Amino acid sequence: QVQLVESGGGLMQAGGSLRLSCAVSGRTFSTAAMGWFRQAPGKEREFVAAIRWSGGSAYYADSVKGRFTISRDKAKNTVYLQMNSLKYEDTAVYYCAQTRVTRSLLSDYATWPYDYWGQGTQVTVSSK
Amino acid sequence: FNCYFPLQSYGFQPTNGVGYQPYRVVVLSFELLHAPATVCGPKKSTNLV
Amino acid sequence: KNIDGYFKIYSKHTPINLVRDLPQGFSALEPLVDLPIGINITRFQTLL
Repeated sequence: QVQLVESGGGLMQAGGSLRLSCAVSGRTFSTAAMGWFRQAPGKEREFVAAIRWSGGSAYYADSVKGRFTISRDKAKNTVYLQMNSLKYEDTAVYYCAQTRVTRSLLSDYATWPYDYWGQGTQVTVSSK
Repeated sequence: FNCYFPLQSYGFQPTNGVGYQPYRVVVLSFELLHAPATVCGPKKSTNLV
Repeated sequence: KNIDGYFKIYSKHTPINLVRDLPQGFSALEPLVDLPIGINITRFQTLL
């Protein structure tokens, strides 16, 4: 059992920056990898970024690559999403997620069902 | 790319095929060294003639 | 020597009267202790 709490969402102008946090509580020794997903109103959920808990290696979807940085603090039990150069497409509800599952291929974490989800935090990108 | 984690989890669900179900394995290796044999069977000893 | 991971010690003590080098002669070393350490050893040091 773990519970996930997102924070740091809100309004920002296109070309600007935002920092999402997600705090893990419960059986945290069981975290293998963490992910961020997003879902705009009326379109399906979409993988954003994943991080392996040990080694801190990151996988990103093509739409965010070079704009977004996933990172973790093992000590503080928290995953971060540094969103820079915000765009139209970024507007959505963002969910963090945890899996207890070790996958060899980091890319697996794009498609692999996660174990627990946050309630979500809203991001909204203003029109110039 | 071309940089993978060397380990991978087993998918152990109760509904898995017997082939994919978990099996506990203990391997016993017997061996003789430059010492008297200290692991013996229950075989009872007898008087010497 | 370390064989199959198990440390084997062989030792012999002989009375000598020499201050220079190893004496020239023959003496066999009797095994003292076989330890099943399972420890890989590639380096050693002396303690005096």
